[PDB]
Amino acid sequence: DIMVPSFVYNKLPVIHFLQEKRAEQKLRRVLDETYTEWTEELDQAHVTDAITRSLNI
Amino acid sequence: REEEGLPGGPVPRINWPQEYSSFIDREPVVAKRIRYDTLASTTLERDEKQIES
Repeated sequence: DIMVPSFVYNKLPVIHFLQEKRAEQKLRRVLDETYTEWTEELDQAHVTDAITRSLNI
Repeated sequence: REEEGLPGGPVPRINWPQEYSSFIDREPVVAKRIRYDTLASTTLERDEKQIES
């Protein structure tokens, strides 16, 4: 009735703060893993050059 | 270019009367005329619907 409730009450703030920090850490890790991917595709100039070779020009 | 009927293929800025006169033996320059003329008589375009597909 008295002791355990008082100690739980004393615990509450630190746990709340630590859990808030943990959530912010999760969000930060989520953000840090985002990178914009740039893909390289075969230049069409080579395709045009090959077309010329097929044209036998 | 297709509303004036102008030839699709690209055309270099050349004066063959000068090229004929500039060179020594005809065969090299003679061959040059064939390539560019052949190039100018073709349309270098593709069906982008299939390419996109």
